[PDB]
Amino acid sequence: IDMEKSQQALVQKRHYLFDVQRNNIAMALEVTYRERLHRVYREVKNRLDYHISV
Amino acid sequence: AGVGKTVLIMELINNVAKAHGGYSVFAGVGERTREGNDLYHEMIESGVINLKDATSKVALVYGQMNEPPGARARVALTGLTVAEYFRDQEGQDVLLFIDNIFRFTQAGSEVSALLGRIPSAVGYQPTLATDMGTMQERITTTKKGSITSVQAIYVPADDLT
Amino acid sequence: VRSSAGAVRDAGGAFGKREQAEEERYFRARAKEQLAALKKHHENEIS
Amino acid sequence: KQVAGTMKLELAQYREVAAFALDAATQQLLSRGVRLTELLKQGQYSPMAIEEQVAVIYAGVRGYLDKLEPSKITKFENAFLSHVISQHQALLGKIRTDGKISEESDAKLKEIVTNFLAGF
Amino acid sequence: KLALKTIDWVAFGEIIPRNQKAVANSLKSWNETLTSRLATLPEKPPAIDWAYYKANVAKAGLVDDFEKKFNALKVPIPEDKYTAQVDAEEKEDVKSCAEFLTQSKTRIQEYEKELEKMRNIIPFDQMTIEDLNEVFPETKLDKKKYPYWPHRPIET
Amino acid sequence: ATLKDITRRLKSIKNIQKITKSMKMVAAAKYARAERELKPARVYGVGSLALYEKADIKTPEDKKKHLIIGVSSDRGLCGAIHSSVAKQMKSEAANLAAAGKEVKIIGVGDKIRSILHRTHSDQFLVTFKEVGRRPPTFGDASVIALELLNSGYEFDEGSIIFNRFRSVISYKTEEKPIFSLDTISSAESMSIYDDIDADVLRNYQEYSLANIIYYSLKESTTSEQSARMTAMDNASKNASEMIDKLTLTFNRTRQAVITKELIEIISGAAAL
Ligand SMILES: Nc1ncnc2c1ncn2[C@@H]1O[C@H](COP(=O)(O)OP(=O)(O)O)[C@@H](O)[C@H]1O
Ligand SMILES: [Mg+2]
Repeated sequence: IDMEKSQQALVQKRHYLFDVQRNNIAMALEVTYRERLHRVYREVKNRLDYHISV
Repeated sequence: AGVGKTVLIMELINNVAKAHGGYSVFAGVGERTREGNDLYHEMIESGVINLKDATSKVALVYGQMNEPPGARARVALTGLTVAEYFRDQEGQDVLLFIDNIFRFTQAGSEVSALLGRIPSAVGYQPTLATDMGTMQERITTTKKGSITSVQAIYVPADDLT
Repeated sequence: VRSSAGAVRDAGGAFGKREQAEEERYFRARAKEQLAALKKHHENEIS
Repeated sequence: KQVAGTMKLELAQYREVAAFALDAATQQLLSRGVRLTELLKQGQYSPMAIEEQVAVIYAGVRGYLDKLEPSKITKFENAFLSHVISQHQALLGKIRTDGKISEESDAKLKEIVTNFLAGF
Repeated sequence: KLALKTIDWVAFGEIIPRNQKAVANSLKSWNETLTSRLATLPEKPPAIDWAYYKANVAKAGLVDDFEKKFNALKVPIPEDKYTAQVDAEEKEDVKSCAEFLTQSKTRIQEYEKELEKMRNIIPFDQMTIEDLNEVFPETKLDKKKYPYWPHRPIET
Repeated sequence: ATLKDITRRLKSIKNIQKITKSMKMVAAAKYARAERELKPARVYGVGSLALYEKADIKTPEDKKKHLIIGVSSDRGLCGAIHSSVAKQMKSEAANLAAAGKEVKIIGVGDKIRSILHRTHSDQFLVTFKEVGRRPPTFGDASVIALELLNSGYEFDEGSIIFNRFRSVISYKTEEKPIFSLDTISSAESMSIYDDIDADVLRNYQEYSLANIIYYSLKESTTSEQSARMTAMDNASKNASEMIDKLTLTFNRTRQAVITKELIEIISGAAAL
């Protein structure tokens, strides 16, 4: 009885794997966004620096 | 260096000097000025040096390692003179702590080559033994007084030879 | 040129550290045993 | 001052019995010494704030890492910081401002380390 | 923007079958790398001082045009197509709550039924061979293989 | 290095050489004594083995329980004695467990235990230490056999690995089978032997177990002392070569230091 009751009480919370996946994919999207913004900034700064330094 | 010379001599000042009726002299010869300030404040806290009354029991002479060799080679003689006076005229027991007495020799060695003397042994002045003797021979317990002299002696590179 | 007693640990090479450890482990063990015996004697002499 | 003192004693004891490599007590002493040693390593041009050093050294010296393998310690170290630096900024700010591991700060640190160790 | 739900890990380690730990550990590691990257990446892109950059360039017009094109043009963002794992959650709603939950509850019910049936029986001091025959069919000396006395094998 | 580094190293190596020479002499004396004692024990143990090679006994092929005993010692500095013994012990254990057996291990001497405490750490039925301090006797073999029989691991087969002492310079690692009465009774050859119930035979098996343990102990101690003598001789020779090289280096460094100080003095004198 105890084995079965604890098994049920435990498998109740199997949702953490999906919650992980959720926040992990959110993190992936955020890092992509950050890289996009930094890449555009770096390119514009590179061209400006080229002009200024020449 | 770093074995406990200064800590041991400070411990001796804490013990013998604190409970010693007679006077006391401390000659810092070519040692860190940080340590001189620390000792000044530690004595002020303990009470051997009293800045208010005239009950001080310690006389300090300092010629630290920022001084040119001429001053390091003679601050030992200055402290020794103060101790000698307290030994004779006062006719009483004295303690005399010196830290270190190797800086007297070393400071003597930093000017010898410029005074025209050929160096001896491991680049020491030819008059090492005589110069050290003419000083260490005034730190003595004559029949008129009594100097207990504690000396810290740096040993360059742990080399006792 | 001669040799003197207590020179293996004066060099401080590899034999010096090896000897130091061989000594320290043994006396740590013996200290543990003696401390256990001391506790036992304490308890047995409380009464 | 609180933490590095115990770390200093532990490394001092470890260095005596290090030249070789039995009983539980000295085996655990060597284990703790090695854990602390791999804790003290560091990279280049990445100095750590004093509170972060305190957190790492506390985790290492309170016998928590004694379960982990030593070759993995560095991992933990890095990971641990990247966790504490985001979720528990408040605790690090507390340690910095008050400048001591108070009893409540110690209890927190304890629960954070216990949780993180298992989850890793 | 960011307010990630907290995760317990000792709990996360309680719900992965042995056949699946090989992906659970990889998910843990890949979350770790993503977290480290996010911490490494700044809260904001650093500001710009367009005035100075335009004030040290002969063709101020060209850099002004760069600035204006920067002002007009933004950047794109990814979506949730890769997040199709949405569907997975619904499937779980069947096992842990419809199939596994219901079957487990039925097994539980059977287990209690057995429990009280076993707990409620007369003291042995009055019981009879028949009583053990019903309650415990394991004591029934099968006559389908051992007819003649003692039914229980002589070699035992 | 500098002159003081070389001086300290040279002194340390000289002390090490002295110690290794003394240890060679001690080991040689103990070896002479152990060989002298080994002769009678050699004949005694060979006689005790007599039966099993006179009435050939083939171990049963339907049993899984085996025992491995490995005789060595606590002392180190004996070269490849403990190493060879433990190597062959793990070879045999692997072969048995691959053929499908339930092997245990008894280690007479720490060094075997240590060599085998990483792998085979759970098969230790029991291990004995305090070996090698004094020459082994029949008391030691009786104690080992008694603590083997008492520890109720009724084995179905046995092997003992020791370093048979060939010559002062050479030794061999042996494996001597040890049988249980379950095998002696169930042997056609044993049908001939008269007045052979299963109780006198059991006492005989216990005594033969003690006998083989004693034989292995004597052979092992003889070979161990010989190996320690050889190892100390080689260590002293290596220390002598190192001392020669370091003395040459020390002379070079001493002369160089004299010349350096003298040139400093000369330069100072001429630079006034
Ligand atoms: N009694 C002592 N107990 C513990 N540590 C000491 C003691 N004396 C000296 N030390 C150590 O030595 C250092 C101070 O050495 P010090 O005596 O000032 O140098 P030196 O003797 O070369 O002048 C301290 O940092 C301390 O760690
Ligand atoms: Mg000092």
